[PDB]
Amino acid sequence: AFRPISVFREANEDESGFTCCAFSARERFLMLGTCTGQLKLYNVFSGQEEASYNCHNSAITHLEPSRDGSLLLTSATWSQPLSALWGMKSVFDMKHSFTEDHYVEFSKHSQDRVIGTKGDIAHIYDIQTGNKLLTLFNPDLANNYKRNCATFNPTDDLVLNDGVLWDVRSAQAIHKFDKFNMNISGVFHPNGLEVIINTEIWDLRTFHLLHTVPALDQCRVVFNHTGTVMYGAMLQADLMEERMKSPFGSSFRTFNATDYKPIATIDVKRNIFDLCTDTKDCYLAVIENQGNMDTVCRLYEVG
Amino acid sequence: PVKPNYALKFTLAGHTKAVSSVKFSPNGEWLASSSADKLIKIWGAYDGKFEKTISGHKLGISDVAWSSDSNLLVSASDDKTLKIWDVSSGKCLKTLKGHSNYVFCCNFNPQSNLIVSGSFDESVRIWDVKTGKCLKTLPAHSDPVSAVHFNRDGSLIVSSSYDGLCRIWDTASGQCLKTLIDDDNPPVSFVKFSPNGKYILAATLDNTLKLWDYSKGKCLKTYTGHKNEKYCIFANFSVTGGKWIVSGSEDNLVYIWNLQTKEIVQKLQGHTDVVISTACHPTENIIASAALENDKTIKLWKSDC
Repeated sequence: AFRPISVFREANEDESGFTCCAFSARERFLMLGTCTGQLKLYNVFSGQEEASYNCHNSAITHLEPSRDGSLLLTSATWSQPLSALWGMKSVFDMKHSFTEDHYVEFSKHSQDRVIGTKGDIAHIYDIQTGNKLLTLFNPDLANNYKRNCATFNPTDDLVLNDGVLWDVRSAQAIHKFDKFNMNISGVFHPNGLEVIINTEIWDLRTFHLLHTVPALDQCRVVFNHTGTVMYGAMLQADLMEERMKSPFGSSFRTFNATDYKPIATIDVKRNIFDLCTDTKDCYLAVIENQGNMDTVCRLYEVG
Repeated sequence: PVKPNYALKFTLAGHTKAVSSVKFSPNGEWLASSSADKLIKIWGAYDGKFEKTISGHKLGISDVAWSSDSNLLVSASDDKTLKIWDVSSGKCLKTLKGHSNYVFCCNFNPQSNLIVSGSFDESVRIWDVKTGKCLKTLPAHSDPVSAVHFNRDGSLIVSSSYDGLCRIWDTASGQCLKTLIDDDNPPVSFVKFSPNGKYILAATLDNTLKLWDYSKGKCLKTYTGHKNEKYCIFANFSVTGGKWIVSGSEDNLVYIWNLQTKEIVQKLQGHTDVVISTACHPTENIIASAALENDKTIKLWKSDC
């Protein structure tokens, strides 16, 4: 179901330091973050490094390009600014910085905003001015998820933060989901009608429990661009004074996005740093550790 | 040109994680070590014999320091505190709370009535040893603080930061009295006053050590050849015999330079991971080195000059 197509390691480096990836708008090219805070563009088929930019003073943890190719979000590890927004048209340069947000995402329908996470707190920013439009936090409703990531829903009208559903327009909390794990705060399903919070699938129409999916415990997920398949990989799991470990284990799984039934389990026999698919879902790129950190990017054909 | 002949005498095993800092007691009798394993250990400086373990920090310790009379220790921990310890009893006398993130570096003043600390939180704090209270919080830097040190008479503090600056502080007033920056501003990963108080020795994460006339803001000496781009490696003046500069290195060697001529005079091999800490014995030509998570040992070396 996943045929190896290409593999490459980081050019000009004793130990290869790829940490995360996303395809760029320009097609045979993948953007990769590295453990030295650099952003690199690579031809996924030849393995040729095409460009390199210094973005942060610590390792890149996560990145996200805008759908129109003009903008890029990055997040680092410990150095401030923890996240940044980069202009990609013409000269690659920093447009805005989010100095304390460990994680950021674009809004989804209209990509005119950024949502940042700082611990339990969500910040919503305007892309053009960089101004903080909203802070969302309520200490009575907080779940204190250790890996909380705030996120917009598909139509940008709702936010999930620390397991609390927020109405953006009114800046009001409309529902707190109970805490059933220590780490994962949950995401919106692309259909806009349910949320996936660790092993719990909650209906947004009623807040009833639609599904128990035990294989999603401690998982980050991403969907194909039609919203019909979901990829899931399990966080590795435990003080920033340690050597660099891969965020994920050695396997990912695909699920039917409508009923959460398993499709495939893929054990690559190496710890996983990141994975992504292209807008057409022809290709899957996975950052995999050889074996100490020494990563390669492996490109697979999506069958 | 005379060269030292440091040779390995003992390997001290016992910590179960990276060893962050080794320090000889001022009276020359003891070596104290701190570790990511949350423990402080005391060893015999001349025989390397384990003496005792001191415990209480809840997370890793990155630094430890002796009081002038060799009776007290202070330690700086990722648990956001420092602790003052009575060494002979092993008991925690005070826990210094106030930093909002990991405490990376600490030192007593020579008078032993003050402790200076530096933190990931970008501040330098001065604490009352006897009350355990923070006397001053200095907004020292705009990035994490990697080292702090009193000068010989305690009137000055020097601090170094990832912001690329070394800064000198008036102990009494807390006023910054000097900002040292040269041709670039790579992170300053280590700094300390020279024994005579006239100079500072500063490490930057560009594989470089620099001896500074901080009064005149002039760099007098530059030492290179080692590897140092990532870790905050402690360096030293060796003054018991020849006048050397000593530092660990990310290629797992101890480097020793001629202070005046800047040439490498010895490289000590043996460790199996970054040599992140070195210390020079107060009266004999003895060096302690300590290495990170894939080594976990301290080593004692002795030279005829």
